[PDB]
Amino acid sequence: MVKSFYGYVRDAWKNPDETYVNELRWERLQVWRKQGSVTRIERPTRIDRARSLGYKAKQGIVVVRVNVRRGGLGHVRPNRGRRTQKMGKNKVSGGMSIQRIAEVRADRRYPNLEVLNSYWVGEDGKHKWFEVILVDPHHPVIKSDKNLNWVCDPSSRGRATRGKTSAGRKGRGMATRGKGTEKTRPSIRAYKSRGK
Amino acid sequence: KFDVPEELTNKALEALELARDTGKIKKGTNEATKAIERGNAKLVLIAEDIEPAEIVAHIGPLSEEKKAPYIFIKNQKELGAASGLGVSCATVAIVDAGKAAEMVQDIAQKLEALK
RNA sequence: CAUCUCAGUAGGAGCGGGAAAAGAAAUCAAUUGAGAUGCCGUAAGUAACGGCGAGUGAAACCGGCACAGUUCAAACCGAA
RNA sequence: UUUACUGCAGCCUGUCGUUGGGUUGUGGUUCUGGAUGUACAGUGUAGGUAGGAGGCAUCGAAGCGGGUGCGCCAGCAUUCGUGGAGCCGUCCUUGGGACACUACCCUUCCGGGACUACGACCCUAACUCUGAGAAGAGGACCCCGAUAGGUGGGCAGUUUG
Ligand SMILES: [Mg+2]
Ligand SMILES: [Mg+2]
Ligand SMILES: [Mg+2]
Ligand SMILES: [Mg+2]
Ligand SMILES: [Mg+2]
Ligand SMILES: [Mg+2]
Repeated sequence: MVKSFYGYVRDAWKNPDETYVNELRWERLQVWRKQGSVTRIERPTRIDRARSLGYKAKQGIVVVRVNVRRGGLGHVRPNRGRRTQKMGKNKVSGGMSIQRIAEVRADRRYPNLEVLNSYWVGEDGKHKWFEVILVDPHHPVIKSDKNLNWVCDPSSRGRATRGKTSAGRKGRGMATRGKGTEKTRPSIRAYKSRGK
Repeated sequence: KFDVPEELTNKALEALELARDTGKIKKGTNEATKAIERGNAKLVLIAEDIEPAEIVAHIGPLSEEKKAPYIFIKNQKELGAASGLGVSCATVAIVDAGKAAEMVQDIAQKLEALK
């Protein structure tokens, strides 16, 4: 075979606990725990994942690592009347996935940019880590790029907040076609949120 | 592996410069990986200051599987410079030794011994 | 009356344009076919769910409106 | 309001994840040196069921020492030695099985080496607390996410014809 080195990065991250990525994980999680909520990094940790998701080594493209807590929707017990079906909240996880939470926090930290995509990069018993790719639609390098200048359109602003990323569309039930997508496409809101 | 003495690494850099003058070099991790896989890599130079380490983690075992001599340069700035490049370079491969074939084979023998 | 219903309604938070979302099948079919998405009609109060109670409740096929297709990641080249 | 019905928080506890490294104690994982297998008597230990008979040997076959596998201080294995002929059975030692040196996987044999689930101990290196820090104290516990059971008028949905 003649495989690119991106293929080797992909293979190393396929079963990370069985490769050298486990030791890198042990050393990296200390640094990542020391960091805050939204950290900018020079290069993606997993270059192949970022490149397949649309990352390019050019000006106006920013990669950030976001830290999100684990578990479901941390919910308060109601203090007024409920019918025993709406009283219980401990087992109620949300409908917003952890990856989309990370994407939206990254978007909040960078008001002038747009979230492109994100990928999983680690987790421990208390946190998950995602690296979020963001694009600067007002940078001339991005404006010239004909594979990215769609992000300069008026409908591309607030992508992550309106569920238009890959994770958002997965969360909206539009990751597939056909049966099961009766109440999901073209939108969750279009069917009175009965899908999902 | 013992730390390769500075004279051997400097000879590797000199061979890289010489092959840049005359022979053919594959600068960059994708090109160096392709050259190793195709069996054209006479000598593989690998930088040691790579973040993340996934970029050049496969070069060592791959070159040991394909029987390609390899050496670790201290960092990627002068590795990119030795390949006549304005950027850093995480790895270069000499696919045509040119005027450094004798010194490339000397480096290969020295690496084989020091292993 | 507790599942159910009221109803994903009321209300809340965020984003956001003249529209938005969806959108070019890892689809729907059935013995052999069609060929992105949206919207309308119909299927149909049917299938399905349900103290199988009260109630809730599709889609495809089919007829229309309008029609539109493509761009990356990688292989090969290596700053072109 | 409560030992009404039905739930939900809080709390208790198991399991999984976070979560690593060593030491032993528990099961077989996996297999080398022996096929170690034997009512009755044996020239002889079914050399696993067997081409129901047919190979080796002074260039090796024994009656002996605590008898190296084993065992009824017999006898197969040639071994530290010295003694100077073990057969195969159509005279089957009238068979629980009756027997040729012919790739033994199989109730043994304890180097059980190697991964493994439970438990006990230790280590620090994650992680936690203190400190501005050097560091100190804990430590794979606790916290935390998830799941399983309990307790639960703390709460809250009703019912109480
Ligand atoms: Mg914040
Ligand atoms: Mg649009
Ligand atoms: Mg789309
Ligand atoms: Mg409904
Ligand atoms: Mg009460
Ligand atoms: Mg009521």
